[PDB]
Amino acid sequence: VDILNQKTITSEVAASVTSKYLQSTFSKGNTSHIEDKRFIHVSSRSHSITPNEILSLKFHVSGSSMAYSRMDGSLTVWFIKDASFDKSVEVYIPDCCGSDKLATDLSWNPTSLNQIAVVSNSSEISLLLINEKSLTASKLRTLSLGSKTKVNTCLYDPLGNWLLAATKSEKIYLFDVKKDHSSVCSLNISDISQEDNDVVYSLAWSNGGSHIFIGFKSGYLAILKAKHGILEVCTKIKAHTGPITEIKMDPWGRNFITGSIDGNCYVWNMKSLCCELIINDLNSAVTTLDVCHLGKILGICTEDEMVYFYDLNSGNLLHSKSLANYKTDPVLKFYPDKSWYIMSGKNDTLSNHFVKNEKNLITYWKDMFDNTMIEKRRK
Amino acid sequence: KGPKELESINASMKSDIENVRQEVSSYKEKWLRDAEIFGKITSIFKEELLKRDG
Amino acid sequence: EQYCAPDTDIRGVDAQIKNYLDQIKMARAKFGLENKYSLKERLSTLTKELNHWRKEWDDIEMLMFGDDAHSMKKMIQKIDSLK
Repeated sequence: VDILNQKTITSEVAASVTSKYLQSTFSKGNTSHIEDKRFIHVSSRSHSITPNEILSLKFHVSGSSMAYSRMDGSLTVWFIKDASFDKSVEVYIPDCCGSDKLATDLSWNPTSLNQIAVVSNSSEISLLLINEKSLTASKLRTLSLGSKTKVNTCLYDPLGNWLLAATKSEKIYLFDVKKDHSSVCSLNISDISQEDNDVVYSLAWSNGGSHIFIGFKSGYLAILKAKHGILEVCTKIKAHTGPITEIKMDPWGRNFITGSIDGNCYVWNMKSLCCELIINDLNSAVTTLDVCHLGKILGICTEDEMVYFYDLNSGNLLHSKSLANYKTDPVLKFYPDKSWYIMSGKNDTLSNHFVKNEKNLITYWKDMFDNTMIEKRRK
Repeated sequence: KGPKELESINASMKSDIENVRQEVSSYKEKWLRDAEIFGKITSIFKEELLKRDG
Repeated sequence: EQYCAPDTDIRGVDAQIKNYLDQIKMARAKFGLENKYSLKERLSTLTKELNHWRKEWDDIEMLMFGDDAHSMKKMIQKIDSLK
């Protein structure tokens, strides 16, 4: 009765549907293990242990490619056109960004259909193409600048219009993308944070692509413009009492979420730039953090090795799984076009992904409605 | 599709042809700009190259 | 708006739809063919030939202003340190 009373999605019938979607995605027929190279190596040593955690996992904005970089060695790039995850590895590159250092961060290109930008830890950003016919990965260029000490992070603009590479001690670089990959500006981190010797932990682009959010070690949060080439500081608020771990954005452009090393996770709205909702998560330090693409599920994963699932409008809990016997740093990641997710860690350092037959939550409620309606058209 | 979208798809490709044709010949010039100054010792080194080979 | 404005025959404006309904695929097959392949393959080869002369020019710029003509300069001060 309570299904067919409301014919549009209300606040209450949405929170009861999304608690059945997360309940039915943990099942037996709705989970499959990714046939990786480490899933081959672990399954031999377990039938008959060296840890290499993953360092990044990124999705293409079309939602059709997935790349990720293990600790010791290689990049791995999967290609999914529609077949769930059993379609094709295209490439994996054992010496990807050189043969001396590691691959720390990754970013895809939103404009070009097939191009990554892998950043080492030395001083150099190597842009490389992933070939579609053959299984190879050829380079395109290699960027560098003067007074460049050690780059850690790289981010593309969500419009594909800039590139932001940052050190955690010295400086922050902008590279224009449209004309040529040329340095436009450079800002010293001591001008951003005036207090002490801070270490930049996380960064994010806004949904428009004109502001940058920077999270320090002392708990400060700086918001700084990028108009055409100028890079100046707009505000500076003190958010947490600890290092700001991760920063996310709402996909509807309403609010943004920050996490820290105390058990603390706020939801700040983007108009008035004040805190709006507080999640009471007094368990441990939040490690990873992500939202859905409809903007309703929020996945928190702390250092108690337990994952939670909240709402963004309210702050209520939907589901909770405990994964305690593993030795992972487990990574949640939601798909960008459909409402599936890929939770890392099955045995040692692995990746499973949790599927259904319906893509969204909206085409799940629309199928639950039409199955109930047949019964009321039966009586 | 819709004709007001296809007008914006087809005109976007026409501008992209005006971008890639221009930017190819920028590299076609600079590779000949590297060619006129590379033959200041290398062509003489080519005379040192073949007589050490032959 | 011409169905409700006064002093008009109904069948004379019903034929202005059959004009309009065939002028809407005479502009959807004019941009659905010239955008099909005549402007697809103009961007097929031209984006390959942009990549080649960006990659191969990255190597001859690497030889001249790079670690061959810089390594020719660093070895000679390694001589006179020993001499």
